[PDB]
Order: sequence, then C-alpha cells, then structure tokens
Amino acid sequence: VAFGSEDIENTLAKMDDGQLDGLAFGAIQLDGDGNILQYNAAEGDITSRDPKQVIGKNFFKDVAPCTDSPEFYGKFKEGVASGNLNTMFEYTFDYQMTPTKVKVHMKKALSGDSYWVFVKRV
Ligand SMILES: *C(=O)/C=C/c1ccc(O)cc1
Repeated sequence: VAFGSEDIENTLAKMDDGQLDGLAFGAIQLDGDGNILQYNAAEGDITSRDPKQVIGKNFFKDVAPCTDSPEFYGKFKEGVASGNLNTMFEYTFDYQMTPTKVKVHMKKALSGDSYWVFVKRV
C-alpha cells in the first residue's frame, strides 16, 4: 500500500479512523463538491495544517485555493462526472504556507460518491 498503488482505493475502503494516519503519504477524502470529509496526519505535516480544523471546509475554496484551476479542480470535476477519477500530476502548494512542490494522485473512492486526493513531497 503506497502512493500510486494500482488498487489504493480498495485498501483505504477497508481502513478505520486512525489507520489513515499511519500512511506515509498525505490523504484527503472529499465529497463531490470538494468538501473535506477526511484528512490524515501526513497531509497536516506537509501543509502545516491541523487535521481537525480543515474537516468540513471546502478544499478548493477555503483550504487549497491554489488548486482551483483547470488542471486540478478542473480535472476533479471531470472525474466526478464520469465516475472514473484517477489522475497524477505535480503541483505547487502555496496558500498560507511556504511554496512546496508535490506529486498529486486523485482517485475515486469505491462508493463512487467520495474522492481521494493523495500527496507526497518531490
Ligand atoms: C494551494 O493553495 C494548496 C493549498 C493546500 C493543499 C493541500 C493541503 O492539504 C492544504 C493546503
């Protein structure tokens, strides 16, 4: 189970409350509109966020506005509208933080009503 694993959505679907926090890569679960449902420890470290605080906020509007663009937020809504989200790219996170380069992997969750955003430094 690692960043980029071909069946990552299967393994996470079988996880609990804090198992998500044992992952070496940042992991965020969003609903179809971009609202944060889950946000693990690793992501909070990478972006200097307190996980408990970002839950409930909209990822694209409030927490990660730099991701509100055709290549990130744009691809997110396409995958949502096709039931097949599974894309990788590099990006730079800079809102309320020191600009940090990262590799991003977005992928639909098994339920097909929620979506994952995986992150690791590069
Ligand atoms: C761009 O503004 C990105 C900001 C951001 C990305 C990921 C996070 O977990 C927190 C903030």
